[PDB]
Amino acid sequence: GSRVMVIGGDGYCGWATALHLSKKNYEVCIVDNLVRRLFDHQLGLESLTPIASIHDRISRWKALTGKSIELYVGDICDFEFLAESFKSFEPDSVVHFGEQRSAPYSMIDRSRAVYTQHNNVIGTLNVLFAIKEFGEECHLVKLGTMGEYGTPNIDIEEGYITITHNGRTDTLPYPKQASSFYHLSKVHDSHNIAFTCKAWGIRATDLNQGVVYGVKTDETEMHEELRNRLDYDAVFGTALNRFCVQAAVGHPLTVYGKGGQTRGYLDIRDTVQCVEIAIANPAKAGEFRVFNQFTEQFSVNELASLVTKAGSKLGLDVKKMTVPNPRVEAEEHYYNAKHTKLMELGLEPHYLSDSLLDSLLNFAVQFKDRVDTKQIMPSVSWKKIGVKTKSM
Amino acid sequence: GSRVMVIGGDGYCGWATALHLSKKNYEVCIVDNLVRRLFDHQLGLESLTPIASIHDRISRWKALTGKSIELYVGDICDFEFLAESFKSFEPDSVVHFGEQRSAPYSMIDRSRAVYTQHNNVIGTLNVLFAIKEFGEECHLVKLGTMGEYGTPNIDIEEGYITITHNGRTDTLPYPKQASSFYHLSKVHDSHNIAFTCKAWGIRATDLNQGVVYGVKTDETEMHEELRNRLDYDAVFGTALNRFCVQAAVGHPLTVYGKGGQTRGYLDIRDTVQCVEIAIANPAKAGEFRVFNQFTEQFSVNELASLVTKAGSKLGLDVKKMTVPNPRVEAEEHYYNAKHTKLMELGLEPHYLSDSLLDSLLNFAVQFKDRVDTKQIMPSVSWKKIGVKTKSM
Ligand SMILES: NC(=O)c1ccc[n+]([C@@H]2O[C@H](COP(=O)([O-])OP(=O)(O)OC[C@H]3O[C@@H](n4cnc5c(N)ncnc54)[C@H](O)[C@@H]3O)[C@@H](O)[C@H]2O)c1
Ligand SMILES: NC(=O)c1ccc[n+]([C@@H]2O[C@H](COP(=O)([O-])OP(=O)(O)OC[C@H]3O[C@@H](n4cnc5c(N)ncnc54)[C@H](O)[C@@H]3O)[C@@H](O)[C@H]2O)c1
Ligand SMILES: O=c1ccn([C@@H]2O[C@H](COP(=O)(O)OP(=O)(O)O[C@H]3O[C@H](CO)[C@@H](O)[C@H](O)[C@H]3O)[C@@H](O)[C@H]2O)c(=O)[nH]1
Ligand SMILES: O=c1ccn([C@@H]2O[C@H](COP(=O)(O)OP(=O)(O)O[C@H]3O[C@H](CO)[C@@H](O)[C@H](O)[C@H]3O)[C@@H](O)[C@H]2O)c(=O)[nH]1
Repeated sequence: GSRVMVIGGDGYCGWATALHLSKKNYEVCIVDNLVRRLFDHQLGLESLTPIASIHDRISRWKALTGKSIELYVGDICDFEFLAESFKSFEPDSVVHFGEQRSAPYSMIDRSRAVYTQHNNVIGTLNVLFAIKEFGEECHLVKLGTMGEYGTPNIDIEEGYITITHNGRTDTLPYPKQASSFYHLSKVHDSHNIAFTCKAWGIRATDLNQGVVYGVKTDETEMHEELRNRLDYDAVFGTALNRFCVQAAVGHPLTVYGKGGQTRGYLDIRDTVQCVEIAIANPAKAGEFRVFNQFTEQFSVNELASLVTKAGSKLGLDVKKMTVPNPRVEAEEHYYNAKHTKLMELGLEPHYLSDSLLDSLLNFAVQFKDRVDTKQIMPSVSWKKIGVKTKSM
Repeated sequence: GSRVMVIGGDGYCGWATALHLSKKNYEVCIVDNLVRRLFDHQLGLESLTPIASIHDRISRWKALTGKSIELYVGDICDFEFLAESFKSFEPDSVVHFGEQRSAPYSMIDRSRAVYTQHNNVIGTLNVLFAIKEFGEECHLVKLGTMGEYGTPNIDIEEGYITITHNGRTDTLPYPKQASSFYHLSKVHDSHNIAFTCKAWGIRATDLNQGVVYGVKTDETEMHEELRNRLDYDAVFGTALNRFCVQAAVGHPLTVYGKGGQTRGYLDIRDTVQCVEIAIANPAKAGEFRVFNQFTEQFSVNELASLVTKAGSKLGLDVKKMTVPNPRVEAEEHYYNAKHTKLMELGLEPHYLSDSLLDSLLNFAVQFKDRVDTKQIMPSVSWKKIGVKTKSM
């Protein structure tokens, strides 16, 4: 074999997924413009883990396993490039990870908010048109986000909700309430994809994924050149990974505001398993499936406590600090999100464990010398965003 | 005064609104790149009514009344131009009509679908950033669309719905189900604006307007150079206006599919009244108001019957025809949309009448010689849309 095009395959979730699918005997290609690497240079950021070039990564996988992952380097907003890549590779499934995914990045200034929405929304439209024109039976596996739902006072469902209003009943798309220009772009993508499923018969699965944690997967650990990236800065780093690096270097854990912000989380090992399950059990023609892709819910305060306890077993004397919240969001809220569809399809989750935290903390300790502590604290305000292009 | 910037003020709703606000003693400017006129040239379309240039329109208003409407000609996706215009004029309210508004146009080909979403979504983001940066208390009056809601099996509310789910209650944004790339772009705009109201304290009113009919308003009838446009082609023309022109030239009324498609409608005289009411009674800081802006619901079959009856009084022997539907939409559906907010603020509606139809039909008869009958039938298919840029 089945052929899979992994858009955004040089990135954190995409690289792990591309190797996993190749190991599982799918024919794989990666489509990526490598702009994520340019943003690191522009903002003065760097991965905790040293990573190899995409060309060296692919060459190493071939040297170890004999399998060749094809590479197409270009911007999916350039339709000529996307169309040529689709016609060259002929995918049966497309996994779309190729978007600007950082909420803080989308809030840096007007230019970055506009870039986020243009890049994300137009790139996704181009993918839909390429599938329609060149391979209409191709299944689109799209990375959405649990952030599309916001934090309502009712249970969050997997994409749809059956409502009885004024004596009539209907099943409708779940109301969306995004809290950054990045999260909004995903809501726009999901609405666009749903329309094309109905109008054109597209088959698609929206994976509304929770926050991912971890750096190791079976394939990326096979050789140092296959190593994945691990972000810890305040722009691309996410909560748990950030807390583990902070603990390792002796920085107090950065709890934003009250710390009651609750979200779904999952191990990167489960990201790759879930994508494979969605590919192996495809949506039907005209169907827009929505899966809430996470394994456990945690508040920021709960994460801080877990990291503190794991850190104590390693002699790190972890401390916590309250950072005035750079974001506009609820710091105490109801949260009960449903997640059963992937489990019904066979997901065997790796729940957060003492073993995982010990391994991740030891990993951060091993590379603590590479950590730029100046990038730990957040400097991007949701309220103070302006129009001048900022230089960090 | 009070200062109002009318983005899209050379267009059908915008020109009528700009003159009305100027007559009502607001200081007005028009911001428009005139691209709508370019699309007419590119597609081979023309207004039923001959219209003057925007410069001659403004000069005539000044010659008649002594009032000067300021003009800024540029693309609001060019932030330097938008920012300079905002700083020059200093608006207290911004009315945003400046978007690609045709559903068929958005479905012509990939390039037009992408242009629609980029132009509309990025232009609106630029307006939000200009308000935040240069005049944070400025009230945004945005034209959304009744099409954002689609045709659910439950009553349609004015933007929000209170739901009880699994024993908890909350008031949430109403689920959106758009049916063209144009309608989707409005859903994206509404979600973006709602976020900025919460994050930045923006004051905004989304006017989800129904289909507009008519060509005359008090101000545009004061001199021939002030005349508004009246579209009848299958790309920019809308149902009632199209049926009146068809009746006048002897073309059978073009009912798409079964004809049970039901929508809200309103007279252009009410469009201008509603915008003025929203400006005179502004949203509060941080509030995202949503008004369903229409006065009556009609199915396409009902419109066809009304035009046939009015046409009989003028000796036109109106016929009807069933056209295989170019669109993907429900042709028989429940429809009960709420519309009380504008009435509570004082709206005095001009309900569809025998008098209005007689006047509109007589108007079409007066200019029947200008009608290009080759543009009456639809040639844009929702299902057959492709990637090659089409020449019409
Ligand atoms: N990291 C997480 O915690 C997390 C959690 C939930 C969902 N996801 C989702 O998974 C996806 C991937 O996230 P990630 O953390 O791997 O991001 P990443 O930034 O590491 O990877 C994205 C990749 O896409 C590429 N890309 C971006 N725009 C492109 C374009 N126009 N053309 C071609 N390539 C382009 C980038 O160069 C990069 O290699 C995103 O949709 C993200 O929202 C990630
Ligand atoms: N016509 C209707 O029946 C109807 C019904 C409901 C809602 N509306 C809404 O009202 C608004 C105006 O509709 P209309 O019928 O007057 O359209 P129109 O096409 O006659 O007017 C739009 C105007 O906006 C200008 N414009 C477009 N993109 C621009 C840009 N990037 N920069 C500057 N100017 C730009 C165009 O040149 C044009 O003069 C739209 O939001 C539309 O969806 C119209
Ligand atoms: O040091 C930190 C970092 C984050 N937070 C809070 O933790 C929550 C999660 O934030 P973060 O881990 O930064 O994730 P998101 O910004 O939600 O984004 C990530 O997780 C989303 C899951 O929906 C994906 O959509 C995005 O692409 C991905 O970047 C938020 O309430 C933050 O304010 C803290 O309190 N302290
Ligand atoms: O000759 C015709 C034209 C239209 N229709 C049907 O009538 C309905 C209304 O279509 P139309 O009048 O073309 O309006 P919309 O495409 O809905 O768009 C207009 O009205 C919307 C109101 O929401 C605005 O958002 C848009 O900007 C504006 O172009 C639809 O079901 C059409 O398929 C026919 O049956 N015959």
